[PDB]
Amino acid sequence: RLNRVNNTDDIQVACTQRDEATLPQTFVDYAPEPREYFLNGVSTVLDVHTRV
Amino acid sequence: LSVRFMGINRNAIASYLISLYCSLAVLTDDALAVLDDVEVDKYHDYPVNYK
Repeated sequence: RLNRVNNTDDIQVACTQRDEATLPQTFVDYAPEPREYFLNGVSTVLDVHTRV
Repeated sequence: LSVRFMGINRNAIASYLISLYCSLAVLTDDALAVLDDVEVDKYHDYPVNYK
């Protein structure tokens, strides 16, 4: 299962000055329905003669 | 006296609570006396006679 962050542009940070300014609030959100990876198989049946 | 951390607000300012608890008791009445109506602004005029 490949989880991912889906609000990259909404993660707010602020550059501070020498003052008492208010700070932004933020959180990191994840994709609600991530893609799940499932193994596929390459398979075959080999026949060998017992006499050989 | 006690000092306790209260938290940090959204302005990045931390708050501290300082408290001091005290009282006073006079066990017997005769242990305390008070003199009232004391005037502090009067100066005496002394006679002078210089050489």
